[PDB]
Amino acid sequence: GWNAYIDNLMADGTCQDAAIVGYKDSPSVWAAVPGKTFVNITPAEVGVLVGKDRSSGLTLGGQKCSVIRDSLLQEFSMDLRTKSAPTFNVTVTKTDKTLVLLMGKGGVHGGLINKKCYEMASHLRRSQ
Repeated sequence: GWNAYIDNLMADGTCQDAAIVGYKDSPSVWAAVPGKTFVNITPAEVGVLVGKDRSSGLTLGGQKCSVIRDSLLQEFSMDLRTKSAPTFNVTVTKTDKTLVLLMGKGGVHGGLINKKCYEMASHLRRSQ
């Protein structure tokens, strides 16, 4: 399920990819945008995102990214940029059970992507 939250995240047209991914015990994509990138996120990739090691970029659905700000286990958020060709702002926010991921279209503020991701995760915490 969880397609409602994807639809909402994608509705204003500023973003090109979004996903909800469970990370407890057996990580899995609960919902994502078909034919994009996040839908291909692997449990191993999730493992890196939530791993205790915050030193060692990373990949999301195979797509190489650069970590720009990491507070995921702290904001409970992470800001990234896709590694290039035009690059895109990506934000990952961590709820009690899920990772919420959001990728902006070219020329969209990383702050907007972060805000949209942050608030959605906040919304999701209210029912978890």
